[PDB]
Amino acid sequence: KPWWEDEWEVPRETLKLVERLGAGQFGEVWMGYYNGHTKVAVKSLKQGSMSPDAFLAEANLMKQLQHQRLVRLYAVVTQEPIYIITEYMENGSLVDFLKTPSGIKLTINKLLDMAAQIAEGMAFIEERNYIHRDLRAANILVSDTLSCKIADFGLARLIEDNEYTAREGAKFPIKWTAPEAINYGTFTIKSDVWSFGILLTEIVTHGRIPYPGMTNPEVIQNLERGYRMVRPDNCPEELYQLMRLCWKERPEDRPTFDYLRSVLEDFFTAT
Ligand SMILES: Cc1cccc(Cl)c1Nc1nc2ccc(N3CCN[C@@H](C)C3)cc2n2cncc12
Repeated sequence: KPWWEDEWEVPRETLKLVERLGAGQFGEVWMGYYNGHTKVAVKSLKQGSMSPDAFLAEANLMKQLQHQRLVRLYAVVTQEPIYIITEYMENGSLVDFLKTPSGIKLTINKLLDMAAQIAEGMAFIEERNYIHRDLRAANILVSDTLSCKIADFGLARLIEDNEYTAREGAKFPIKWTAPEAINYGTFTIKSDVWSFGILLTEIVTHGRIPYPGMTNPEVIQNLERGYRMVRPDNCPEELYQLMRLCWKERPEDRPTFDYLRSVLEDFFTAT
């Protein structure tokens, strides 16, 4: 739909950037205000750094996937510099939150709580025929009420025919990404279920890196033997067995996101 007609397009005067949160090869991420009053987060694309079309394909995807457990597109400014304006998450990224004095003191109870909200997010992604493909603590954001939401939809995709096969010179974080996706580039909701498994190790160890003290060739080599990640320090056995289902060998055997959600919900009231 054209920019002079798109419900999401906002004139650039409505926006005021107050505090750079991040900078990288492709642009900055700011905290600012929409029409004076509403905290928003603003992503600006660095001109020249990659295609406006590719940068905006992210917003368009978020036009289709709206949910309370997913970070909400708030508006776009489709003239240069292009802006993606989304809903603002106060406690920032999960990987970072878990490390702060506030996060340090959270009981295992609340960690299960949190792990359940992230699965609810995914159950809706799964249900609408989308995949995430980049599911990891660094991509869960946390709200001023200590609730969580799936963020970053740069790699997310719609999937009528069950699979998305990626480019072939194409690399993904080895520790978070399922065997089949690393080996064939074939992704399914079941490869996200795998990363969810890794993500639960981040939640429980307060953000520490998966597979403590192993390189990536050690990690691939170990998985091929039939090994899985060594039990995290202070990891309830239920949690660990739950991660094991996420780490099953065949995609089809790995559990649904609705099943994970509910399992995590039982783990939580039990505490
Ligand atoms: C701007 C944008 C574009 C595309 C997709 C999303 Cl989910 C978002 N929203 C956010 N993107 C962020 C990207 C990075 C960071 N951080 C930079 C690295 N370190 C911490 C402080 C968070 C925070 C974001 N955010 C917060 N509240 C909302 C957001």
